[PDB]
Parts: sequence; C-alpha cells; structure tokens
Amino acid sequence: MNPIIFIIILLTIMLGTIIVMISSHWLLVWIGFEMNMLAIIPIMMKNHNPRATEASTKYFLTQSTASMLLMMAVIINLMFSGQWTVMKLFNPMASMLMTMALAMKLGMAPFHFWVPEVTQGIPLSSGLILLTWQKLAPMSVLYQIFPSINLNLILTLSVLSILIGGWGGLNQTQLRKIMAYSSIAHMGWMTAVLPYNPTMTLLNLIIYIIMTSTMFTMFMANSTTTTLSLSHTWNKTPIMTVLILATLLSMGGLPPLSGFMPKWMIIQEMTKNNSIILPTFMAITALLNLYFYMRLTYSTTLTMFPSTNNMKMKWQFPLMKKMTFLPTMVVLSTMMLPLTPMLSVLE
Amino acid sequence: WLEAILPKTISLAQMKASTLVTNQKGLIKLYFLSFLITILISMILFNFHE
Amino acid sequence: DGPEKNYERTMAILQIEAEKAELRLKELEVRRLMRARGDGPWFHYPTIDKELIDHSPKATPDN
Amino acid sequence: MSMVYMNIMMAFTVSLVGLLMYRSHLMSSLLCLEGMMLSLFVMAALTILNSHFTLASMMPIILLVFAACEAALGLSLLVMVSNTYGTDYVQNLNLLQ
Amino acid sequence: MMLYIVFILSVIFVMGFVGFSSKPSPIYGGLGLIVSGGVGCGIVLNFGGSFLGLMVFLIYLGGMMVVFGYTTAMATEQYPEIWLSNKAVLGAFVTGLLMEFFMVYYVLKDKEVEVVFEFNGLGDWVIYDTGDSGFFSEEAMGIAALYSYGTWLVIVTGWSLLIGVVVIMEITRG
Amino acid sequence: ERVAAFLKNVWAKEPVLVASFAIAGLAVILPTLSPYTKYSLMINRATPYNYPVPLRDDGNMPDVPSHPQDPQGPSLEWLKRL
Amino acid sequence: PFFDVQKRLGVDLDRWMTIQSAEQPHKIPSRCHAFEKEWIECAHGIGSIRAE
Amino acid sequence: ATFQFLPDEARSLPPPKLTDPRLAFVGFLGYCSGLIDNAIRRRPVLLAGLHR
Amino acid sequence: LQYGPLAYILGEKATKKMTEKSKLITVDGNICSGKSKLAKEIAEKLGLKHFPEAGIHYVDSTTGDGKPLPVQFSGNCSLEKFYDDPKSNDGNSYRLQAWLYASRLLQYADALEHLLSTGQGVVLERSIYSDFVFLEAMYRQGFIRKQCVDHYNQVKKVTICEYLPPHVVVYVDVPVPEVQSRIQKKGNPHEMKITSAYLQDIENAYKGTFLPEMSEKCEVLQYSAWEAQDAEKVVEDIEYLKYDKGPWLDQNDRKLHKLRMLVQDKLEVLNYTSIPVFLPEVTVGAHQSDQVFQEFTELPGRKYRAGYNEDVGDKWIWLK
Amino acid sequence: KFYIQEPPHGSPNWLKVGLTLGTSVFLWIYLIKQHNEDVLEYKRRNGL
Ligand SMILES: CCCCCCCCCCCCCCCCCC(=O)OC[C@H](COP(=O)(O)OCCN)OC(=O)CCCCCCCCCCCCCCCCC
Ligand SMILES: CCCCCCCCCCCCO[C@@H]1O[C@H](CO)[C@@H](O[C@H]2O[C@H](CO)[C@@H](O)[C@H](O)[C@H]2O)[C@H](O)[C@H]1O
Ligand SMILES: CCCCCCCCCCCCO[C@@H]1O[C@H](CO)[C@@H](O[C@H]2O[C@H](CO)[C@@H](O)[C@H](O)[C@H]2O)[C@H](O)[C@H]1O
Ligand SMILES: CCCCCCCCCCCCO[C@@H]1O[C@H](CO)[C@@H](O[C@H]2O[C@H](CO)[C@@H](O)[C@H](O)[C@H]2O)[C@H](O)[C@H]1O
Ligand SMILES: CCCCCCCCCCCCO[C@@H]1O[C@H](CO)[C@@H](O[C@H]2O[C@H](CO)[C@@H](O)[C@H](O)[C@H]2O)[C@H](O)[C@H]1O
Ligand SMILES: CCCCCCCCCCCCO[C@@H]1O[C@H](CO)[C@@H](O[C@H]2O[C@H](CO)[C@@H](O)[C@H](O)[C@H]2O)[C@H](O)[C@H]1O
Ligand SMILES: Nc1nc2c(ncn2[C@@H]2O[C@H](COP(=O)(O)OP(=O)(O)OP(=O)(O)O)[C@@H](O)[C@H]2O)c(=O)[nH]1
Ligand SMILES: [Mg+2]
Repeated sequence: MNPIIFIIILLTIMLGTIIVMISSHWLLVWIGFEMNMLAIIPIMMKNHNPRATEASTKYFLTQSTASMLLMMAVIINLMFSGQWTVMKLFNPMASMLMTMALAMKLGMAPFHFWVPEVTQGIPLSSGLILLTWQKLAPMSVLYQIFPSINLNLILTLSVLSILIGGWGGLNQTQLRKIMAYSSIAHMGWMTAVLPYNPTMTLLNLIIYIIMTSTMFTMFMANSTTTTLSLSHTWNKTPIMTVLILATLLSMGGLPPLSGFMPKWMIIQEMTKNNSIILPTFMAITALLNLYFYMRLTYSTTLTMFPSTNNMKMKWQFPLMKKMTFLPTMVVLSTMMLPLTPMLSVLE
Repeated sequence: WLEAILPKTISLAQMKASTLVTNQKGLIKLYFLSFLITILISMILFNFHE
Repeated sequence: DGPEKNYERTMAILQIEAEKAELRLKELEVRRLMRARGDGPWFHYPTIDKELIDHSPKATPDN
Repeated sequence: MSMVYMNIMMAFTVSLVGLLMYRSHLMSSLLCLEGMMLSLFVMAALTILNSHFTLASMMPIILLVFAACEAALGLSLLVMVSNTYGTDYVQNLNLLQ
Repeated sequence: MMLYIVFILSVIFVMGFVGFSSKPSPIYGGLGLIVSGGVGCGIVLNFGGSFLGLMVFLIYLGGMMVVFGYTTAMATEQYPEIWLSNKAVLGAFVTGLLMEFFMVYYVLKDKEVEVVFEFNGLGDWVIYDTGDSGFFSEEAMGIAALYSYGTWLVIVTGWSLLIGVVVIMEITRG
Repeated sequence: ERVAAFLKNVWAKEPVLVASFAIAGLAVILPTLSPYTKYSLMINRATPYNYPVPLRDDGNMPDVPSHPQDPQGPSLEWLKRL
Repeated sequence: PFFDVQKRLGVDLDRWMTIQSAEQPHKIPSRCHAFEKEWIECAHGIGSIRAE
Repeated sequence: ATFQFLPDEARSLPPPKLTDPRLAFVGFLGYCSGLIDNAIRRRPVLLAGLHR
Repeated sequence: LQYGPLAYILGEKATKKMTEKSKLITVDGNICSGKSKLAKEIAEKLGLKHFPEAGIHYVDSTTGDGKPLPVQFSGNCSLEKFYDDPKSNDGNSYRLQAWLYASRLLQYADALEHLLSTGQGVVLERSIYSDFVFLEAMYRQGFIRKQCVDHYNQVKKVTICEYLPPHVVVYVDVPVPEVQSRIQKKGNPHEMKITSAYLQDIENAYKGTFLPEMSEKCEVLQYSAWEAQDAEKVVEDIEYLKYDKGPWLDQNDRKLHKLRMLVQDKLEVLNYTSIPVFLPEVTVGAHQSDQVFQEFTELPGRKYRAGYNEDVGDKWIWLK
Repeated sequence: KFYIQEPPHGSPNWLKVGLTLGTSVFLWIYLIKQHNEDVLEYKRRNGL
C-alpha cells in the first residue's frame, strides 16, 4: 500500500467509528458501520495470501450479515414509533435483532467463531485494530440502547462469552488466537455490567484497549506470532520479557495491577444490585484466562527456553520498530490501581 | 468427594471442555448454521424476542 | 505519642469514617429511588427534543 | 399489521435462512445477502411512503447506494477467492481452523 | 381482484425469494432475484413511489444485478446445473412454497391470519391516505431535499463511494 | 511565463483534458461572479407551491394587505420586467 | 449520541430527519404529525422512565 | 453541559493543589515511562535523554 | 530523514535514483575458480560497489568497530574444522552452513539497500540464490543429516521469497581436476583435504539446479578459466545485455519502497533465520546461551545502542 | 571514529531537543498560569 493511501484508509476507519458515536439518527449509525467495514477490509488483505483472503471473506460475511440485521431492527423500530432517533427501541423484536446484530459485530459468543480465525489470518497490526478500535462503535450503541435490551439475553451472551473465551484459550499456541479468545472473554465482562452501570462498561473497555494494545505492540516489536517464537525474547530483549510478564498478570486481573480495577469495579456494581451468584461465577471462570496467561509467562519470562545458534547474529542489531506509545501504554497497563477513583471522569 | 475436586479432576474437565470449544472445522457453512440454531432457540425456548 | 493525641486522633478518624458510611448508605437509597421513579437527575434517559417540531402552517389544515 | 408486511417480513426471513444455510457457491450467499437488502428497501419504502414522511424519502436510496457498494466489495473478495482455488466454493476457505 | 394487487405482488415476491434462497445454481438464483426485484418495484410503485420504484430497475436490476451476473459468468458458473436436480434445493423450494401457500390460503379466507404476529387481510388499500391534491410529488420533494437538508448525508455518502473505488483497487491488485 | 509554456504543452498534447478542467473551473467560479445569480433564489422563492394561509387581523399589521390587489405585500413587478 | 458534538457545536448533522414532525419541504405534513407532536411535547424533558 | 470536559460551573470548586499526592503519583508514572523508554531502546536508563 | 513512509512521500523514490547502470551482479563458480578476481575487475570497470564473499565474520564487519569478534560469538562455526572433521559430532558442518546462509542473507540485504538507496549497482560473490550448492554437496557426502537439509529449506523458503534475484549471473566454469589442481597450488593445509567427489557435487548443483533456474529469470553469462581472464570482454558482454526477463521489470516505486523498508531493518531480515525448529546442530541450550550473551554485552561499545557508549567516546548522552 | 558506520544517533538532533525543551517549558507555563486563574476565579465565586 502507498503510504498516503494507507493513512486515508485508516482515517476512513476512524471516521466510520466517529460517525457512529456522534449520530443521533439510526441511518447515520448504519452508514458509520458500513463505512468502517469498507475501509477495514484492505488492511486485512494487505499481505495478499490465501489466509488473508479467507479472513477478509469470513469477516465480510459476518459483518455484512450483522449490518443487515441492524437495518432490519431500525426499520421495525420505524414502523412502531415513526422516528429514527438513536436511543431505546420501541419494539421488543427490534431490540433482540439489534442486540444480536451488535453481539455479532463484537464477536461475543455464540457468534464468536470468526474472531479467532480472522485475527489469526491477518497481520499483527491489523489484529490490533480489529480487537481494539473496532469494539468502540458497537459498544457505543449498546451504551445508548441498553434500557430496552432484554436482561436475560444480554447476561446469557455475557456468561457464554466468559466461558467460551476462557475455555478456548487453553488449547492455543498461536499468539493471535490467544488474544482473540482473551477478547471474547473480556467482552463478556463489559456487557454483564452494562444493564447495571454503563460507566463500568466504559471503564472495562478503556482498560482492555490499553492492555490489548500493549500486548500487540510488544508482539510486533519482536515479530512474534507463536508461543515458541516469543520464548526466544529472553535471549534478545530481556526487558521485553519483564514488560510482557507484568502486562499478562494485569490482564489476569491480579492485584495490585491495573487489570484488577475493571473486574473489581464490576463486582461492586452487581453486588449493589443484589447479584451475587453471577459475579462469583464470572470471577471464578476468569481463572481460566489467568491460567493461559500464566503459561505464557512461564515460557517467556520465568524460564529460559532453548535458543538457536543464529540468534547470536541478532545480538548485533538494534530494535528499529516504532513501538509507538509502548512506554506509556505499559505503565498504564500495570500501575493505575492507585488512581482507580478517576473512573468518575467517565460518568 | 476426592474424585470430584482433585486437581487432576478439575484440570481434566477444563482440558476436555477446551477441546470441545476449539476443535472446529473452520467451515463458514457450519458456523453460520450454528447462528441459525442460536436465533431459533432464542425465540422458541427463551422468548428473548419478548 | 501521648495518649490524648492518639485518643483524639482516633475520634477524628471515626468521625470521617462514620460520616462516609452514612453517605454511602444514602447514595444506595437515593439511587434506588431515582431509578425506580425517574424523578431525579440520575437515570435520566433522553426523550425527543420538542424544539425539533415545526409549528408553522402546513400545506394542509388538519394537523 | 397490513397484509404486505406479512410477506415482506417473510421474504427477509427466507433470505436470512438462505444466507445462514450455506451450500457451496459463495456467490449463492452473496445473492441471499442482496435479497435481504431488497426486502429491507421495499419494507422501508412502504413504511415511509404510507406515512407521508417526506424527508425520509431519500433513505431507501441511501440504503441502496451503500448496500451496492457493499455488494461490490463482496464480489471483489469472491473473485480473489476464485483466483486462488479456481472456484468460489466455501469449503476451500478452511485454512484458518 | 385488482384491489389486492399489492398483496398479490407480495405473494410473488416471497416465491421469488424461495426461488433463490433455496440456492440453485447462481445463474438461476440470480434470475430469481431479478424477478423479485421487478416485483419489488411493482409493490413500491403502487404505494406512490414512482421514483423509488424506478431506482430498483435502474440501480438494483440494471446496475448491481448486472454486475452479479457478469461476475457469475467469469468466476462462478458458465453452465448451470439442471434446475431442481438437487434434493436439498427442491426440498427447500417445496418447503417454502407450501409454507407460503398456507399463509395465503388462511389470510384470504379469514381476511386476517396469525403467523407468529397478527396480520390483517382486509386489503392494503384500507390504510391509504384519503385526501391529496398538492401540485407536486411529495416523494420527489423529499428526495430533492437531499441537496438542501442532507449536506451531511451527501458528504459521507460521497466519501464512501470514493473509498469504494480506492479499496476495490487495493483488494484486486494482489 | 513558466505557466504559459505549461498551458501550451497540455493544449497540444491533451486538449480534451484541458477543455474538461477549464469547463469545470468555470462551473465553480462563474456563479460567484454572475450578477444574475441572485434572481435564481428570488424566482424560486416567489413560486407558491402551498396555500398562503391568511393571518388573523389584530389591527396592528399595517404591512399585511387585506386583499390580494391591495398595495401591501411582496411584489413581482421585478419578475415581469425581468 | 454517545458524543453530542452536534449540540455542543450547534451544527445539525442528522437531527433534521429524526422525526416526522420536523420541518419538511414545502410544509408537507406527515399523516401522524399531530399525534407525534403531542407525544413529543408530553414526554419532553422528563425522561423515558417517567414518559413510559 | 453536553460533551464538555469541564463545564463552567466546575470553576466554583477549589483547584487541585500542584502538590497533590495523586498528581505526584502521576508524575512518578511519567518518570517510569521515561525509564522504560530508555530500556526498550537499550539506552543508559538513568542518564539518556534528560530532555525526553 | 531516516528512510520511511514520510521520506517516501517527500520524493525519496527508487526510480528517481536508479539508472541503466543500477544492476545487481553476482559471480558464481566452484572453489578456487578465480571468481574473486573476476568480480573485483567487473566492479572496477563498471563503477559498481564490490562485496567480498560473505564469510563467518561478515556481520562483525558491518557492526560496532568493524573488526571480527571472538569465535564464541559466531557459534564456534569453523570452516577449517569442516575440512578436518566434516562429520564431527558437534554438528559443526550444518551449523556453519546455517550461519553462512544467514550471513549471505544479511549481505544480500546490505547490497539491495545500497542499490535502492544510491542507485549504484553492486557485485557479489555467490549469494543466497547459490548457497544451496554447498548444502547439497555436504548432504551427498554424508556430512549432514537429512533433517538438516529440511531445516535449511524451511528457512530458505520464508526468506528468499522477499528479495529480487540478481540482474546478471556470471558463472565461471572451471573443471574439477583443474580446481583440484589449483587448490593444491594455493597451499592451504586444511583446504587441501577436500575431495573431488565433494567438488563434483558442488559443480553438479550449479549445472543441474542453479544455472537452469536462474536462466528463467536472470541474464546468465558463462565462461571458462581462460575466457574469464578477459575482464574487458566480460564487461563488454554485460553492457550489451537486453534485460527482458525476471521480476525486476515488474517493480515500481511502490513495490521498491516496501522492499527498501525490509532490507533496511536487519532484525526483520533475519527474523526467520532462527525459527524455533529444535535441531541438535543449531540448537543452543539456555545456560550457554545466557552466559555467551552476557559476555557479548561486555564487549567494547556493545552494552548500549550505538551512539550511547561512553567507553568508546560517545558524547552528549544526556541529550541523545 | 570508533564505529565502522555513523550511528543514527551519533549527534543529538538539535531541533528535536529544542522542540522537547520548548514543549516542556510551554506546558509548565500554561499549567501554572491555568492554576493561578483557577485560584482567582475560585475566590471570586466564593467571595474570599
Ligand atoms: C506503584 C503502583 C503500581 C503497583 C503495581 C506494580 C507495578 C510494577 C510493574 C511495572 C511494570 C513492569 C516494569 C518493570 C520494569 C522491569 C525493568 C527491570 O527491572 O530490569 C529488567 C531487566 C533488565 O534487562 P536489560 O536491561 O535488557 O539488560 C540487563 C543488563 N543490565 O531484565 C532482565 O534482566 C530479565 C530478568 C529475568 C526476568 C526476571 C523476572 C522476574 C522479575 C520480574 C519483576 C517485575 C514483575 C512485575 C509484576 C509486579 C511486581 C509487584
Ligand atoms: C432472525 C429472525 C428475523 C425475523 C424478523 C421477522 C419480522 C418481525 C416483525 C416484528 C414486528 C411485530 O412485533 C410485534 O408486533 C405486535 C403488534 O403490536 C406487538 O404487540 C404484542 O406484544 C405486546 C405485548 O405487550 C403488545 O403490543 C400486545 O400484547 C401484543 O399484541 C409485539 O410486542 C411486537 O413484538
Ligand atoms: C475452584 C476454582 C479452581 C479454578 C482453577 C483454574 C483453572 C485452571 C485450568 C487448567 C486446565 C488445563 O490444565 C491442563 O490439565 C492437563 C491434565 O490432564 C495437563 O495435561 C497433562 O496431563 C494429562 C493427563 O492428566 C496428559 O494426558 C497430558 O499429556 C499432560 O500434558 C495440562 O498440562 C494442563 O495444562
Ligand atoms: C479547475 C477546478 C475545476 C474542478 C476540477 C475537478 C477536480 C478533478 C481532480 C483531478 C486531478 C487529476 O490530476 C492529474 O494527476 C496526474 C497524475 O498522473 C497529472 O499528470 C501527471 O501524471 C501522468 C501519468 O499518467 C503523466 O503522464 C503526466 O505527464 C503528469 O503530468 C496531471 O497533471 C493532473 O491533472
Ligand atoms: C473537493 C470539494 C469540492 C467542492 C467544490 C464546491 C464549489 C462551490 C462553488 C460555488 C458555491 C456557491 O455558489 C454561489 O456563490 C455565490 C457567492 O456569493 C453565492 O452568492 C450569490 O448568490 C446569492 C443568492 O442571493 C446572492 O445574494 C449573492 O449576491 C451572490 O453573490 C451564490 O448564491 C452561490 O450559488
Ligand atoms: C470525509 C469528509 C468529512 C468532512 C466533514 C465536514 C463537516 C460538514 C458539516 C455539514 C453540516 C453543516 O451544518 C449544517 O449545514 C446545513 C446546510 O448548510 C444547514 O441546513 C440548512 O438547510 C436546510 C434548509 O432548511 C435545513 O437543513 C436547515 O433548515 C438549514 O439550516 C444546517 O443548519 C447546518 O447545521
Ligand atoms: N561449507 C561451505 N564452505 C564455503 C561456502 N562458501 C565458501 N566456502 C568455502 O570458502 C573457501 C574459499 O572460498 P572460495 O571463494 O570458493 O575459494 P577462493 O580461492 O578463496 O576464491 P576464488 O579462487 O577466487 O574463486 C572454500 O573452501 C569454500 O569451500 C559455503 O557456503 N559453505
Ligand atoms: Mg574467493
């Protein structure tokens, strides 16, 4: 890709998301999703191989199907209220379709099958956009229509995502599939608290984006896409193993790291609503995620895996990738718990 | 009680569940067919459309 | 530290903590009523703005 | 509701089921995707026309334009898939399992 | 009766959808969609949507569906399999028609049917607007308003179409 | 001078594109310079598509005619002489 | 909107099409103009919980 | 207000002190980011790029 | 500016600097074939940059102070040990070959980076396109295991596909007995232990595989030992080539920008030369890897990124 | 010249150093000026 075209396509991705977040009209929300999808396909295809073509095709079909269901919900809403305003919907059938459409876009279980495959089939930089920026638009709609959302449906989607995301990650050695199942589990926490306190959805979303961006950036810095490739980092960039260790433990929700804060604040909100079984089940199930984060820390940081002779050649050359914002992101990924009350800025 | 809550028994369960979740054919046809089953039982068994 | 300084320092700590506990309990009660009745600034979900309505004479009279 | 809404809603469902029950040709699924859009256009036009909601008259056109541009992207991916395996069968798109 | 033309068209509309949704060869699936598109225009015409109806012919049928058929000739099929020669297509085709017929038979007899949801059967003519004598097409006034009210709609639509050109060239370069 | 010899080259080699750019340039510039552009808005305004609903006379409307042929109200004398 | 840029900048990007009782070309009214107008005015500023 | 970071009414409240303990912690986090920047690029961690 | 998209957007495009003399030329042949001499003459006559054959210490020559590093930092690969004990149990044979391929891969990137950045052509002595002949010869003599060949092809498959082939391939065909006679004349004690069978396998690999393949996409010029001495005639032939084959004709500023973005990043160049394929010859265990790396960081001007080493006289560190 | 090749950071990028110090200076001036105006407006609104 021409560097100027790449920038223009990236801005179109951003503009599609922004349109969704500033629109008060359902048609413009739908247009935002269409624009966003149109511009995201070229960055998935940018390395021109059969796996990239398969990923883009599977992505296109899933997102296109969801956008059709979103439009169907919009028209049903128009039939029963005679208006297009982006807010609660005025028909239960429209609410179910819109909720399922957005769950499909987010990749929540049991509409989750595309996320591991699409992420595996596209470059790390494209996966970073897919699993972070692309969550903003569907979540911003869910933030506005949640009063009309069926509580049983949304909590069922949340519980299944935490279970599927946790179990799916245990069997993975590919770093992009691990991140994909991590994403599915984390969307579950975001939507579980949505009916009770949407502010905690935003808090979990922002913190998730920061840690996920950190992990993808560190994977890109070393061009690692597999567990065994990542296990060579100790014999090249020892510092990077420590950063990876801390970030993974944060993503595991261990105190006193930043990734504890969203799980902690979400448990608080549901208990205030006399919801005890659900937070307890979710916290225990999230130990599945902690297990396969810990496995990565074992092979990356806490043990020294075997190396290769040709690695000595790498010792002589500096790390020249941009690694943009990594020092900032990694510090926020790990050391923000003392500043937790700052979550009220999102209110 | 021992067989129920051993480290070996809990670990095997999750390992078995993980293979159920992850052992997929990778076919567009099967994933979308599961979407159809999901939407039907959402309305027929759980009345999520109400 | 002398026993009077610790003793009266404890009272200052207790006053702050006791006041915070009372405010925490009120907030749970205030939130419960606002959400159930929608008569407060919280849980104020938007409704369509009436300044968007056109009040001029229309092409036909019955409206 | 009116009679027509029964059949128009049914047509959307039929094409949705058709889309979710893949066969072999990827083209056949793109047709079901475009059938869903057709019924959406007809359903929206009928609602907008019947209610005399004048400014919404442009909405079905905007839907048609974006959907067709969206269908163009789908056809581009189909030809790239077909250039790789010689057919557009969806059972070839299983490398990422 | 002619008073039920819209309902009759909507019945054919559904059969066309069963035609290509059972997914025969995409050559015939495309034909089923062309017929549905033409019938879809007919429905829209009878609700006063002259301009919107003709856009279906011009854009949906004369534009998008031509490219669909064009691409099918290149990348999908050149010869078609005998229509209904597959058990699955015929089963789906027969399944849809019978479901459609049972819906139509009961609504006509009762002037109302309950397929999941409640539907009337008196006729579509009953919901129509009664008084009209403006000296213009209201449907045309709304679409023309795109250029005076929808500055925002034009910009984003215009941008997306330009991006479509850029993107498709990137996708197909290889 | 540098631009003058540039135009001569395009005129000799790509006259079709030179005409296109010139015609399109005139389309974007001339409406701002034409003195008749203001009458386009006036004529469009003067065309009465919908009924002119009369006002209720409160006695404080000296500028509102009581009858169509009265001397108050917008005039189209400018349009007749146009 | 999630980010109410329109209100904050005082620019109308899409609010003009949101409801059928808004200003229309040539003052053409919708069939349910008076009904939508009445419901909007009743429900204005009290919130959807109260309005329902 | 709508889509305003600090509405005008917020100016009645006392400003945070420049010696706020939370602000010092934020400053400390910034210092840590500076060191990690040096480390990932194999610069002398403490001395390198004081301007940065 | 450091080269990147911003520099590219501002005009730094390969076609604006590449002329008709911007050619990559590689000289190939058997051992002791006088290719080093012919390569040196072509560069001088044509005004191209000459690249000596990439040996064990080629990477040492491009980093730090340019001087060769001790052997532990090269993995104890020894060309001398290869002749004396080609079947040694320490896996020296394949470890050397895997190391040598990586050195050539680095040199080819250095060559391409030079050509794309300045427009001046380069002359190489063998390359990653012809390195396999030694691998095939080693395998056919039983010096390396079959699994070693599989590892070599795995690495080659995911590296060579990124780079364009030479514009010109110059092959100097010296018959094996003549080479076997010249090796003895050269008076190298270890090299004199080579066998004709090994030399014959090297020759077979060029003619069987290399030359036919490169002909499909390169201009291939062949010479004998006598015809090779006439450098002017060889340079005359090169200047009269047509250039109508190979992928170089499909290149444009866009594609060469992506190629220049790769070859300038040496860690990205070597990314796959150390894939985690645990093969005994090239696998190093953690304790040895750990302490050798620690020793490397202690070498002069190696602890920190170049420009931040006070022990070698770098200044203004507190502003760099 | 110890290095066989000129390092990218052999000499400091003086412009970038000037920008870095300039931005830090500007931000500190803006913050203190902002803080002072917050204090004065805080006291005017509460009549201190
Ligand atoms: C304050 C409120 C917030 C509280 C939450 C806790 C915040 C702390 C987490 C901050 C984020 C992680 C950043 C940690 C900085 C690590 C830098 C460091 O200590 O040195 C790394 C070390 C240096 O390696 P290198 O520079 O490449 O070469 C050495 C030659 N002199 O690299 C090595 O030599 C590798 C050594 C082998 C790996 C050992 C792994 C065990 C030690 C890990 C310690 C960090 C664990 C972080 C978890 C939190 C701890 C409470
Ligand atoms: C993925 C499958 C997609 C298939 C989409 C099929 C189209 C669906 C059309 C839905 C439109 C009709 O939707 C349905 O209409 C009736 C008519 O008032 C509503 O009314 C019904 O439910 C509520 C319940 O209190 C009341 O209005 C009333 O008791 C009852 O008649 C339903 O609440 C509404 O859900
Ligand atoms: C009270 C809540 C407790 C929450 C606990 C947190 C969940 C942790 C999930 C771990 C599940 C997977 O853990 C996995 O278990 C199996 C045990 O069969 C191990 O597998 C090992 O044992 C099995 C047989 O026992 C062998 O066939 C296998 O070759 C061997 O590798 C895996 O090495 C381990 O990774
Ligand atoms: C006057 C305003 C009226 C509104 C006009 C509407 C805007 C239309 C924008 C079209 C922009 C096209 O811009 C056009 O780009 C090409 C780039 O190849 C330039 O042309 C250049 O590239 C071509 C390559 O094909 C070369 O053969 C040519 O020698 C070189 O000059 C033209 O000098 C420029 O006219
Ligand atoms: C890549 C994006 C390209 C976008 C290109 C946009 C080109 C736009 C060019 C012309 C736009 C405005 O075109 C024209 O400009 C003049 C400028 O006063 C306006 O003004 C003119 O008409 C009005 C109407 O009463 C008069 O009052 C005024 O005296 C007269 O000057 C016109 O009403 C407008 O029709
Ligand atoms: C990819 C490119 C992205 C670039 C984004 C640039 C943003 C463009 C902003 C367009 C909207 C500008 O702001 C909006 O313009 C239109 C026309 O001027 C105005 O609309 C005007 O025309 C009709 C006439 O009645 C009505 O909509 C309204 O009565 C009137 O105000 C709006 O009052 C104004 O709020
Ligand atoms: N095992 C192995 N040896 C190699 C490789 N490249 C060179 N060598 C050895 O390096 C030694 C010298 O290389 P040559 O250039 O071919 O011989 P030379 O006499 O020095 O050079 P010329 O006579 O000019 O051709 C030879 O013994 C080669 O076998 C290689 O890729 N693998
Ligand atoms: Mg030699």
